Amino acid sequence: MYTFVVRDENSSVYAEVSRLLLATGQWKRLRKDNPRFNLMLGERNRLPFGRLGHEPGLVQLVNYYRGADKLCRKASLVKLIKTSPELSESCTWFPESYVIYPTDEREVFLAAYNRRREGREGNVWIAKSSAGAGILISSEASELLDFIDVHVIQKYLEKPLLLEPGHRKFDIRSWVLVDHLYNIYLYREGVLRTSSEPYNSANFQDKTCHLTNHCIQKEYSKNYGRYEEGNEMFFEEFNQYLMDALNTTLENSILLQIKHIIRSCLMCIEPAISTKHLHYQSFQLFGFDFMVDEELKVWLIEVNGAPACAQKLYAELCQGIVDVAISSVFPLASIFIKLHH
Amino acid sequence: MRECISIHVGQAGVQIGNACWELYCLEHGIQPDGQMPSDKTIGGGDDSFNTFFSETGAGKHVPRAVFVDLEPTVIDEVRTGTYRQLFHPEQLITGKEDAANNYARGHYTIGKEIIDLVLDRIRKLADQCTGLQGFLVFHSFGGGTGSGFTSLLMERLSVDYGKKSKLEFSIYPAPQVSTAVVEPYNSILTTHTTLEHSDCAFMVDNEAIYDICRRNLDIERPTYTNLNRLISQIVSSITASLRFDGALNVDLTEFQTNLVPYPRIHFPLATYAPVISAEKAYHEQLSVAEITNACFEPANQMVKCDPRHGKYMACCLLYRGDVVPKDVNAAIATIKTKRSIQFVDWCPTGFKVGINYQPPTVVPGGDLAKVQRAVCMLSNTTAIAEAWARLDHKFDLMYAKRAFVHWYVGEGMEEGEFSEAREDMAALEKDYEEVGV
Amino acid sequence: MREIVHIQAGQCGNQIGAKFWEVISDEHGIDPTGSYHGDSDLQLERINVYYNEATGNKYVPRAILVDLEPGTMDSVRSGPFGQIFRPDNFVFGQSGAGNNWAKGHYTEGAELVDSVLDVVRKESESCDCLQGFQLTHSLGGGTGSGMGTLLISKIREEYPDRIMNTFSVMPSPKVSDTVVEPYNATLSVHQLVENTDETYCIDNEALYDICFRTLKLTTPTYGDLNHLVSATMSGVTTCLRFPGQLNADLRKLAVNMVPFPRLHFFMPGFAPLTSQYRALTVPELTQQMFDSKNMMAACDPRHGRYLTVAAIFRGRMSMKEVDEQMLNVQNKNSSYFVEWIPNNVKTAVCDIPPRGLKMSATFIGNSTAIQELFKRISEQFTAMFRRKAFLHWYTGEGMDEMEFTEAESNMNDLVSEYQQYQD
Amino acid sequence: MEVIELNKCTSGQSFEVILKPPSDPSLEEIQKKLEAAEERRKYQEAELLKHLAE
Ligand SMILES: Nc1nc2c(ncn2[C@@H]2O[C@H](COP(=O)(O)OP(=O)(O)OP(=O)(O)O)[C@@H](O)[C@H]2O)c(=O)[nH]1
Ligand SMILES: Nc1ncnc2c1ncn2[C@@H]1O[C@H](COP(=O)(O)OP(=O)(O)CP(=O)(O)O)[C@@H](O)[C@H]1O
Ligand SMILES: Nc1nc2c(ncn2[C@@H]2O[C@H](COP(=O)(O)OP(=O)(O)O)[C@@H](O)[C@H]2O)c(=O)[nH]1
Ligand SMILES: [Ca+2]
Ligand SMILES: [Ca+2]
Ligand SMILES: [Ca+2]
Ligand SMILES: [Mg+2]
Ligand SMILES: [Mg+2]
Ligand SMILES: [Mg+2]
Repeated sequence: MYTFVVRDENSSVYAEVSRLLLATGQWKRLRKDNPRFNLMLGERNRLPFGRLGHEPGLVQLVNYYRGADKLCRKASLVKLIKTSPELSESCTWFPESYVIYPTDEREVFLAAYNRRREGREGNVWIAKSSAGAGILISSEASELLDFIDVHVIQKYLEKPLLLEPGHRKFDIRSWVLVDHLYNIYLYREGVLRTSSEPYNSANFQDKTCHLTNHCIQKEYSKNYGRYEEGNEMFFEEFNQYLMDALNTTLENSILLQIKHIIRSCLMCIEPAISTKHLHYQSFQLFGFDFMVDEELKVWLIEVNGAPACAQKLYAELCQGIVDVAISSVFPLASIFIKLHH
Repeated sequence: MRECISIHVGQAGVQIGNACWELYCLEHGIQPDGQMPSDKTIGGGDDSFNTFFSETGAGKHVPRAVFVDLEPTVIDEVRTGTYRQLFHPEQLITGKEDAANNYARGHYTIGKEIIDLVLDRIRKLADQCTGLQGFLVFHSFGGGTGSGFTSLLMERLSVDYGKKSKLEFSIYPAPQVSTAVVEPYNSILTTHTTLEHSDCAFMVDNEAIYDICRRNLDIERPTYTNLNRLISQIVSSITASLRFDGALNVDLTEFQTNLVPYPRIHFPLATYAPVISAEKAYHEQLSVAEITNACFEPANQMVKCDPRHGKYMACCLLYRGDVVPKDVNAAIATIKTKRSIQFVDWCPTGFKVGINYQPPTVVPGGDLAKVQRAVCMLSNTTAIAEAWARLDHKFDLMYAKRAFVHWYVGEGMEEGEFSEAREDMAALEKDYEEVGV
Repeated sequence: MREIVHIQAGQCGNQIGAKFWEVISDEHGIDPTGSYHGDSDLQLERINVYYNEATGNKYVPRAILVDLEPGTMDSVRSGPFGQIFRPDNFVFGQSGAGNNWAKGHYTEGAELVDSVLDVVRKESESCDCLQGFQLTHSLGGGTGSGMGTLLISKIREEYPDRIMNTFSVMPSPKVSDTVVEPYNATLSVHQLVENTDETYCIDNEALYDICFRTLKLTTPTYGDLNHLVSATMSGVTTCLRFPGQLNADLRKLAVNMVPFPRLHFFMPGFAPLTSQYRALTVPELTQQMFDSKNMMAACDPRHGRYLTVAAIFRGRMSMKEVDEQMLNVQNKNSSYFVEWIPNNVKTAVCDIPPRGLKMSATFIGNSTAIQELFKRISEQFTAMFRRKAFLHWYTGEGMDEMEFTEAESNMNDLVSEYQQYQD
Repeated sequence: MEVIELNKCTSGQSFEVILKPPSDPSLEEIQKKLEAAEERRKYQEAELLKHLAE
């Protein structure tokens, strides 16, 4: 029988994974501080990677990639994209971003700002960080810097794709699972976290229509759950909309770019986080968030290292985590799209 | 020329030292009776090999080494082994009863009674030296003598030889071969009192050597003989610069200068390649690029850890065999584009390279196959702090319940030395994190 | 040359001690006359730990036979290996102890203890470096229990820096000679708590159940019980008698097995136990070795937690498979091993197997479940002491009821100390 | 990639490659601690003998 430990009680994804492992009759849960475990569902912060893989006779597997924070942090992601030749400063699927401290890029951020200002081009930027629930969307550069006083300022996409009816904004969440062999598996099921308020490009102060966060829409939005249950549209409905409205499919217009973006980000950090020849193995579930503009071009917003799933999809995905990431290492007695590379 | 004195303390140190001196003789052409045909200066000289070997009028080359163990069974094997003729009785020091895996027993109780004798036997060897550099101290972390008596010896050496350098070869405890539950105690206790007296220490984790033996030599259940023959290869590659003509790491002071910019952070990581089994007739000889690339695989390190999640302060490459600088630079260039190698900002991103044309010598009948070229990388990376974390965690688990503490207090050690030693390790882990993250 | 001085006291102590010397003498190739006739140098490499080398190349056990009655020791001197013991090392009286701790400890025993110490001193003086002592005795009688613990106290006074190790047979109403055994056992256990570093708790109840349930012996005799003790004593002392790395001496064994000074009472185990030509696999040795039915203390290991464990495998077997099975046991049942003592299970392997077996395994466990043994004795003590029953046998020898009350409290404290580490 | 300080000899050579530039207790004090430990041992032994004398 296999053994595992749970060190993150707030994880709804792995709370379900733990519930599934026990139901198999072949896995046993130990105390959180018992070192003789086959599998660790580790804590979010300061996971002791240095103590893994030193137990004779135990193949040890952890549910986090040491070093994957570079991709799953606002400032880290921007630095990684600008400085990595594989992604390059000429990257076409990541909004123009700059790291601003309250090194620093204050002067380079203002240089590009002025260029847009003189060119009469739209000059709307968004300031955010990894310490949010708090964001500020302003068209004047002076307002952005004063608010910060680590943060990142990136170009706010002024021309998003708007779902009709509603004339509303949305973002696409994709769940990606990387196993110990560094196979990249894209969950076939995504979710569009849509705004129930019509997109108002005039006043960016009313964030109920500009921020597609599920929490913001459930508290600050007057039309929560009006068009779809929980402001969550799944791929079946979204694909049918693209066919009826835009005369295209989700696969061709959006999904190709998403799969391309997932490969580029994950392949970029593979040499730094791969556990191929390491004394312990790793897998991890990621939450990629994308924006789609009116030209049907996909933009990467951020990557989540400890994402939560949609209520309707917890069963399928969590079962998929056991089959692909856990049973592959500890066999007992496809819902994923394998992104080859 | 400046002499170097080797001191071997406890079972681990003695058996490892015996393996090293066996290899030294094979490398320098010294026969078991101490005779060296190639040495034309009979009964003296200031050649490079003289830093480790003295000479008698009869032409015998005697290791500048002292063996110390509180129990005679291990040192008695040296008195009757293949190289018994190399050493004279004054070099082998044994007691009646050991430290029973008790740091306090080796340091205080038994150490106080034999320290003056050991220093006397060391003083004799020093009197033969015209310009003593310092000492190389071999010992284990987990044994009562290797940990307890070594720290007392290191303290006294700083007193009697204030200006001399001292390097360590220390065996990190591994449960797969360990023989005591309290080895985390002894490891942290000896590291606390030895930290300020050691200029450079090369930690070898028995776990790493054990798995390298099982995986690369096909040994199902490696023994100390298997482990020590491999360890002596590593040690030989590290000391080769002191025993042969060259310009890199030519004296003990240079080890600290090239590998230890911060004094407390003086534990360089050792990586060795290639380790090939002798039980196969032919094996495709590895190139300079392949063995150099292997120096960045955790599976080849003397301590399992991930240098990718740390920072380098220095990095030396010690080649032995058919290697020319051109191939080294080409291999390094390729490795930089593929590997995650981050240095501290205040340090230059570079590699100090040493090449000895004589390929590695293998013990006839041993497990290691002869190779055309080998390399040992000495890199000072913060990633080695992972070994401190593992050790400190096990320490915390037992000491929270005061488990086994009475054995140490019963030998005259105060319970406060436990927390005092643990607090020093806490500052050590904090130093590594500040430097590397 | 790390010599051990052996002492056997009383009827039970001498009968089991004699069997122990018969067994290990065979393992080391020593015949009844002290002559060596073995085919392996391993038999002699550590022979000096238990044997003195006399003139003519004879090997004389470093053993002292003590008793307040001459009966049992006469049987030893007339036994199979009776001639191998040093005649001067037979120290005995004539009065006996009447299964009375007070007689062994305060009256009859005190009169004879000095002559025993004279022999102990003679043996110790000719030791290059004395490790310590091992005592075989029962706790339910008078001589082994009362005078045995008296000897231990005086040996400690004269050799305070040496290790004291005992094989102590615990009484059981199922294999009982008199009703006062709980009194004698309770008075002795406190002596052991203070004045020994290691004590193998051999429970006559466990020995009986094993002979009856497992070995299929309908009417077990003391001889049958002593067969198990001999095999267990040979197993737990293998690391002392043959070359090896783990627990090679008494002090290193204590350092590995005793995290707290008073909790030094071990549960021994042995495998196999066949009621016989079938070959035993390494997985089978490991599972049987850890099975409670193979324990000698009549305590359920699953009722407590293992503080430390020593395992010894004997015979030509797969050392790789041994590590695998040992790791398998700990990894599958990790909850029964305290998590605050990392890697508390140590394993040793010896090539020489016991007589009549291709391979075997001996188990030495420091489990908090041993409190069940002391609770059992404590309950039987109180059932009588609450009515002061049978106390006159003891007050007649000078003892006061307060000494019983204190022995009772000391026993309950020991039980409470085990209970605090079991949570 | 700069190669500096190349030293060549019959038995080998050494050099340095820069890929990128940067961005005790006295003998008396030891004796006292050893004697202090021995005194605590003597004290603990005397207490044992006192206990055994009672
Ligand atoms: N690599 C290697 N490790 C060894 C060897 N001998 C012992 N060890 C390790 O050393 C530790 C035990 O310390 P020892 O050196 O054997 O004990 P000691 O130094 O003699 O001190 P004492 O307690 O007095 O016996 C264990 O972790 C062993 O795994 C050896 O020959 N080679
Ligand atoms: N550059 C940009 N252009 C247009 N809209 C943007 C944008 N950056 C953020 N948004 C909007 O703001 C919302 C919140 O952004 P962000 O993902 O940075 O916050 P967050 O990390 O707190 C939510 P999550 O962790 O689920 O991704 C996004 O869903 C998106 O709708
Ligand atoms: N296992 C075993 N137990 C014994 C033997 N003889 C006596 N006992 C036990 O020891 C106790 C009696 O003590 P005994 O040794 O006869 O008293 P003593 O001679 O005064 O020390 C009782 O609990 C008996 O069950 C024996 O040969 N083997
Ligand atoms: Ca010469
Ligand atoms: Ca110094
Ligand atoms: Ca009388
Ligand atoms: Mg986020
Ligand atoms: Mg030793
Ligand atoms: Mg009787």
